[PDB]
Order: sequence, then structure tokens, then C-alpha cells
Amino acid sequence: SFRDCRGTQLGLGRHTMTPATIKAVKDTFEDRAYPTIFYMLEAVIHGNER
Amino acid sequence: NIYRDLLQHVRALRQTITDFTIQGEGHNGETSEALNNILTDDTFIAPIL
Repeated sequence: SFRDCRGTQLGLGRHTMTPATIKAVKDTFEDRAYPTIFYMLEAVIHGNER
Repeated sequence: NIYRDLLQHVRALRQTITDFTIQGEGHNGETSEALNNILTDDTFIAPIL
């Protein structure tokens, strides 16, 4: 509770996420039927710009 | 979305059962959740199989 109150003190006037992005990211992190094609493509692409 | 919400609520109930027990205390092959709760007790079975 102290850590959350301190975080409320830090994020007083700073940038916050609009609830649409919060809902979409929370939906995609709790999606158990996430396809493995994204995982394989991220594994093969492996963060190369080319 | 409705089916995933129902499944997520079931898993939230399971995590709530897990939260309100203390782990590491297992007597005679019964885990702590099975010794505290019933929905985690393996001896109790579903109404239909």
C-alpha cells in the first residue's frame, strides 16, 4: 500500500494510458489461444531491422 | 469473449483459493490446498463425469 501510494505520488501529472490500450493489452496478455505463428515469426526474425 | 471471461473467472476463483492458504505444509501425501479447501481436494469428485 505504501508502494502504491508512492506510485500515485510519482504519477500525478505524468502521461497515462487511455483505457482502450489498457483493455486491448490486458486482453492480449490474458489470451490463452494466442497463435504460435507470432512466436515462430518473432523467433526467426529475432529483432533484425533487415 | 464471453467464454474466455467465464474461464478467466474460474481461474480467478482458483487463484483466490491458492491465495488464502499457506504452502509447504503437506501431511501424508495431501497438499496444503487439498488440506485447506475442498475444490482443491482430489478425493471429492465432480457431480457428473
